[PDB]
Formats: sequence, structure tokens, C-alpha cells
Amino acid sequence: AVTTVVNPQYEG
Amino acid sequence: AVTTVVNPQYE
Amino acid sequence: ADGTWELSVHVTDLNRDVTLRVTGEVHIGGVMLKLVEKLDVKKDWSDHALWWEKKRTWLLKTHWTLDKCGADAKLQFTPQHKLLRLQLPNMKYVKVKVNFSDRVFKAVSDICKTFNIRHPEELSLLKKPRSPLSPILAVSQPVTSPEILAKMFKPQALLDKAKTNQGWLDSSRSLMEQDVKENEALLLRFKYYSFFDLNPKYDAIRINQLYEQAKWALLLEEIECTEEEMMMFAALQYHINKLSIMTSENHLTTDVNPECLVSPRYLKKYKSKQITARILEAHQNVAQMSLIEAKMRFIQAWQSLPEFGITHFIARFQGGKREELIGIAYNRLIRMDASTGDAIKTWRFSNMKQWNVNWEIKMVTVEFADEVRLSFICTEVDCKVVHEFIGGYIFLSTRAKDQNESLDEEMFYKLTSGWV
Amino acid sequence: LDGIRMPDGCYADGTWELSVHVTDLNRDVTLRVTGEVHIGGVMLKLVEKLDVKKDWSDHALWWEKKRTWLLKTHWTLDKCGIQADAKLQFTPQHKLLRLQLPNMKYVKVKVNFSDRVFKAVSDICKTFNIRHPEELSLLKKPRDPPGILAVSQPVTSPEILAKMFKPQALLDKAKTNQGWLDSSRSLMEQDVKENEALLLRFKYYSFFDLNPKYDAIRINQLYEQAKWALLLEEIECTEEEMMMFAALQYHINKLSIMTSENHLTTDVNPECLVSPRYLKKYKSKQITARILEAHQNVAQMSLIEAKMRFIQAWQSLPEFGITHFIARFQGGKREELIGIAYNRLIRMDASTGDAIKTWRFSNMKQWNVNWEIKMVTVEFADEVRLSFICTEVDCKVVHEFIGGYIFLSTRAKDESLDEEMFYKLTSGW
Repeated sequence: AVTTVVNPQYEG
Repeated sequence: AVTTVVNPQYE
Repeated sequence: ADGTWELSVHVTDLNRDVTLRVTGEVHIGGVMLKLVEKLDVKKDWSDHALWWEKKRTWLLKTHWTLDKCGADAKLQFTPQHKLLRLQLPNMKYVKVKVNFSDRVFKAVSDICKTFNIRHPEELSLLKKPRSPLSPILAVSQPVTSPEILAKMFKPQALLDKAKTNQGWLDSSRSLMEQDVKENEALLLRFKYYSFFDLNPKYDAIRINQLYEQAKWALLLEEIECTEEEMMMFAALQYHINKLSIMTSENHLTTDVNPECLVSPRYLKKYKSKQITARILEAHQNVAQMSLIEAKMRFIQAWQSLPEFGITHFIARFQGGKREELIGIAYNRLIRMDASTGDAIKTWRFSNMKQWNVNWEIKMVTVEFADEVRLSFICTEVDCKVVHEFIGGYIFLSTRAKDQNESLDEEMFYKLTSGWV
Repeated sequence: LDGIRMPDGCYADGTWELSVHVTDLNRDVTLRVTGEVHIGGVMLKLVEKLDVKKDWSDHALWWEKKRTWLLKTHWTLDKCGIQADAKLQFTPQHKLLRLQLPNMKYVKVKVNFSDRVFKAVSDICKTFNIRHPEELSLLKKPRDPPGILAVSQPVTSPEILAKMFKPQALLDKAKTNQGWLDSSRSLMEQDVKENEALLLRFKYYSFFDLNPKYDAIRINQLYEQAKWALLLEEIECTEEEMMMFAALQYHINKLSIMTSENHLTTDVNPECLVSPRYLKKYKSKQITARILEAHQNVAQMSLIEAKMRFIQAWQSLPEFGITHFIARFQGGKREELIGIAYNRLIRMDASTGDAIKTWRFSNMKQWNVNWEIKMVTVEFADEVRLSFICTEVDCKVVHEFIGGYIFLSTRAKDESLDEEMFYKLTSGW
């Protein structure tokens, strides 16, 4: 029931 | 009687 | 009587219902061929497919048993391609033939190729409330009679503008699955406010429509600006109209005197009629560039407004008391007060490690570096629109100036679809 | 005075006579001086004899025969080699200088004719609000064989443009380049009359940070230099490019009317450009005036950008940015040209202008000038040395051009020019 998408453009 | 100058931008 | 399992199929092209005998093992390709053998054996059915309205699904996988898909079912034998009425950003209406079974992202891309609009991933379709054909887009007319703008000048609160954003279609579904009947007017709009390689050398029409979306947003107060700024946009638009007039000078109605413009060698070698015609041809492109450059400045001044490029959605934030707004932009999320429009808190995408959507409770939860999670609840409609907006802007930020002339639509779908 | 005999020419008191011409009076004045009187002593002795209420603070002493100013007040007459046979001049240091701007309009400026014309040019450009004066310089008009500064008008009549067209060969154009003033010396030392017009022109074709936001006047004059060089065929181009340059000029001039008529000469404002709340809050005559006021900067910006496109097309021409000088190459059999650009030296044919051989400045290790025989020698790392000979005037000008383009290449977007480095790279004396 959950979707997860891990930011490609994650700098921090 | 000459004037020799070197260019600083040799690359 | 064998195993009569009567199947009623409505053929939208002929407004005629037909009933067939099946066994449940007959294939999708099998029933379609039974349609043509019973109706016009001369008709071109190569564009027809079966659409199951109750399940809101096309039946494109031909080698599928009826049982594999799932008697008493109401199917439609309908053309995949239909006419779509669109309102352009310049507010002119147009009509386009689109495959109503392609995902809207692919549909939008194909519509922008027809219109010579690069980078369609920045555009999408939006629903209205409650016309030439193409395989005008260069018009850019001014707000003519005050009544036209007065009829459109009906203002809207910030909560009401946020309700309009429920109409952004799912880019990963087709036109048919989203309640678009034939000849209904959708809005083609620049959905994302991050314009890649806005190049005046080749994006004349793309720039024209983007300028027209900005123009109408400003004079209809979709986006606010100070009194001084509005005066500058008006003078900028007044200038664009004037520059537009200069591009339309012909052989008649020209003051071009080559004797004051070119070297005397040219005056002596050719007749004026050959010179001036050569000037006027070169002047058309020269005046067109001044027009595009002016629209570009109108777009950049629009871009610099403090409200620019924010799309608002009603949200109930974790630990909040009332309905507020979640603002989505090209680089950040904004928690905003639904009454004053004041930003309350901003989160940068660069600090967003990941986000997730719980489709049961309708909760978007964004995880950050060195910051507690952000959680908010939306309506079921807005939850999917918000998820696509976030994934969409993320997808655009990966676009590289490495001449990456190839949109990975698979990565977009992976970034923007949780299959609800 | 007390020698074996009286010093020759000395009066009974051992003083000797010294003639000084005061240019503001056309009158010579004699002073009885001694060999130990200082330069400041001669000036003060002058100011006593002349009008005592007039301001003599700008006057200095000029020696035409020695082609030098006498600005060292602590120098004695014997230390300057000034005997009784010396004809000096008491003259204003700041004088009036006629200048034809690149737009072909004549102005007159006041400059110290004792400052090195580099510093002069720098001060002239600051008066004109033209940034980067190192890119410009002064050029003597060749002998035939802010208002004005923002004016950009077309040719009045084909007959006017015809009287200016001189169909000169390439050799004649290179001879015009003999009149670039020495940047290391002053106006006076270079035979410039106060009532004679010099050409203020962009000398080097490397324009640092030509910015449409604050270089309007610098852009207009550069554009006007580009327009007139193309009309008068200083530089050549194809027939297609001439029509495009003509269309651009026709376009630029139509924009110029807007930037001059927006005030008053405007009835085209239709007021259908603002939200209805603005029509409801402000009278229609009030919003017209505020749109018109903001339109001046808008219309002006379109005008600069159009001129910017005219410049950019001009810079894209294949012969753009080359300054030609007559030169004899070490193996040649006839007169040829040395072409000087921002990044290269070009051996060129003196009749057609076809490039024969190009040498990159990047490979140039060093260069030198043998002033006695007027030979310029360039050493390279990827090929053998280049050597050529010019006239006496050209030898100095070619040296300043080469050193100038090396100096301009040192400029970075971060910055007070460093005129010391310019003077080192562009001086032989």
C-alpha cells in the first residue's frame, strides 16, 4: 500500500 | 637596441 | 445449445449494439475478427480496439482468453484515435486526433511534436470545469475587448486555485480511463516551471505559448505582482504587440530604401526591386528574433516573481490544526497558509533523500537529511497528482546538457507511478 | 661669470637671455637667467612678468626641438641642457581636442596633452562613460591620395554615403594603420594640433564584458564603427550578409523611433494590458503614463540587443578583427601584410588579403624588435622563428598591437587593468 522513490538528485 | 618581451600566457 | 455466453458489444462508430456467441476461451483477437465479419467487411477497422468501460481498461493484449480478462459484460468496439478539443495557452481552441489508449505522457509528447513544441515533459493536460485541425499557434493576440477579460477576470481564492490542480491528468494512464469524451476541451499547459534549453533560435512557438501562459496568468491575477511590476509587464506586452506589427510589413507597406542601407556597389548592380525584396526577406527573420527576445524577457520577469512556479494543493499536515497548502516547485516543497499565502516552511529537494505515499491513508511522507519527516494527508485525487508533480520535477532536474536527446520515459513512469 | 673670460652670450652680470613663447598670447617673452636657475624658477619669473590676476596653474614648459615637456620643477637649466639657443614654450597643459566618434560625429574634449595617451584615452572614455578604454585609442585621419554619443542615425541621402565611399585597395587601408598614436607618449610629442580632429576608434577587437545592462553607449559606438566599416567596405562580406546587415540597420532605426517617441508622441497605448482592478483603482490616463514611463527602458533594451546582434554578426565575419601592416617576410619577393588579431599573427597577401600562414599567440614563446633595421622576430615552440621588417612608424605600432593583445588576454572577470603591465608589454623606449 506504499510506494517509495529515492531522490536521484539528493545532495544532502 | 632591441626590445625582447615574453608573453605570460604561453599555454 | 453448446455454451451460449451472450456478449453484447457496442460499436461507437455505428451506434449499433451487437451480440455474439462465445465460450469464454475465445481470444480478444478472436472477438474483434467476429465483429468485422458481422459488420461492414469493407470498413477499415484497423484502428478499433475493445474497451471495457466497467473495468475502465483497454483490451489491447490480443492473445488473451475472455476468462483471462474476465458473461453479461458490456464492451465497446471503438476507435483508439479520437478528436480532442484543446485550449492552448494563448487561449485559442484547437482540435487534435490522439490515440485514447496511449498513456497521457506519450499522448502529450505526440501532441507537442505535431505542434513543434520541444520538451513536452514540461507540459500536460488540465481539465476545465463543469477550432482548426492539425496533423493558431503563432497568433499571440492581445486581450482584445475588455469584456473577454472581464468575463474571465472572475477571481479565485487560494483554496479555489488549489482545487483546480485536481484536474492534472495521470500521465501514466490513457485519455479513455480519465473521463474524456470525444470533443471535450482540455487545457494544454506548461505544468512544470523548469524550462530546459529555452532556445530562441529554435523554440519560437514553444516560447510563444509559454509567454502566453505567463501573460494570461498575470492579467487574470492567477499570480500576483506589485503595481510597479504589473506596469512593466503591460509595457513589455505593449512592446511585444508593437514588435509584432513590425514583422508584418510586406512589399506594399514598406519604407525600405536600399539607397540609405547598402553600399553603392549594390545600388549599381541590381534594380531596387531585387534589393528590397532581399532586405524584406532578411528583415522578417530579423524582426521575428526581436519579437522572440522580447517574449523571453517577459518570461524571465515572470520567472523572477516571488510567487512564480508554485502549484498548490489542499493538505492536512501532521500536527496541523486546519487545511493548509503544500506547494510544489522545481526545487522545493512549501508548507503554506491556505488563507494568506504566506509560506510557513520550505524543504529543498536537494535535502530530500526519498519520499513515499501510503495509498490507504493518503499520506505523503518525505524523508530528509538532518530533519524530521514531513507528513501530510491529501484527497485520493490530489495524492496521485502530488506524487506525479514531485516525481515529475525530480525527473526534470536529472535532464542533462550532455545533449541527452533521449527521454527515458521508463524512468519517468518509475518516478511518478505507484500504480495507485 | 668669473671664468678666464665671460661666458659667451652672458651680460655684464653673468646672466644670459632665454626666449619663451607664451601660446595664449602669441608673444615671446625674454628672461635673464643663469645656468643654475631651476625649471620652476623660469615659470615663476614668467608669471611675474605676465598678468598677475590670470590663472597660470595649468601652464607648463614645452620644448619642441627636444619633443619633451619640462614637468620636473626641481630640474636646473644646466641639467636639462637648456642654453641660450633653446626655444621654449609656456603653454596650457589641458587643451581642446576635436574627436570624430565612431558614429562619424565630431566632438571636442579637454585633455592634458602631457599625459601618456593611454591615460588620456582612459580619461576621455570616463568622460564619455565608455567602459574598458584600453580597447580604444586615437588614430590620425589619413591623407587622401549623452546626445551625440547616443545618436545612431542613418545615411541622409545616397549622395551623402557616396561622398564618403573611398574605393581604396588593401594596401591603402594598411597605410592608414600608420597613424595609431603611441600609448606611451603624449599628444604634444606626436604632432597633434589643438584644432585638428583625431579619430576615436575601437583599436583592439577583443571586447571584455560587453554588457547590454550598462554598456549602452559603448555598444552604440562599437555598432556605429561596425556599420560604417561595412558600408564603406573597410571589411567585406557576402551579398546575403549585406542584406542582413541592412535589414538589421533598418530594424535598429525603427526601434530608435520608439525610444524617441514613447514620450508624448504615443497614442498607440490601448490600456487593455492590465487587470480590471487597475482600471477600477486608477484613472485610464494615470495608467497610460506609468506604462509609457516603464516602456522607455523596455524599448531602449530592444534597441541595444538589436545593435548587439549587428555586432555579433560583424564579429562572425571571416576577416573580422584583423589589423593589417605592410611587411617584408624573410623569404618573400614582394610587399605583403602582417595581420594582427587577438589570438594570432597572419601572413597575408597584400593585394587580396588571402591568409598565407597563421601563427597562434598560444604557441608564441616570446618576440623582439630590432629597432635599428626595423625587424620583428617571433619564436615558437611548434615551428621555426618568424621574422619580418616594417617601416619605422609601423615597427612601433606593430609592437604596441602585439603587446596590447597579450595584455588584453590577461584580463579576468575579477582588476584595475594594471597599466604597468600594459606599458611593459607595449613599450620599447
